[PDB]
Amino acid sequence: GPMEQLKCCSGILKEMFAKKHAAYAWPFYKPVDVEALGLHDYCDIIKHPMDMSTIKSKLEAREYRDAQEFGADVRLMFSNCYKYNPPDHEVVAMARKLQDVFEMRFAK
Repeated sequence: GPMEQLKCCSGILKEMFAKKHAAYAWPFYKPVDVEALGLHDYCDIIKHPMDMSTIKSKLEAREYRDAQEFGADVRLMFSNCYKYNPPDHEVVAMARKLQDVFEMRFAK
């Protein structure tokens, strides 16, 4: 049931945090720091920031009622990256790789 689906979601996120994917997942681990150099315009562009640690905290607080809700936040995280950065940016390529990891798990 929903309990089982959410346990699967936790396992997917755990894999996304794993050393195996760390070379391309690390930009997504923590909230974007809008005080860091270069990011002063982030909140002009991104209305709903999202990151893996926030998703983890929401799973722990049981905020997601089902897998679709969890997946929406994962996709929001990637979409923010695709919206904020130029398409040839290195972080966009890293997002695409981590999104592939996610989508193949989430589908199955």
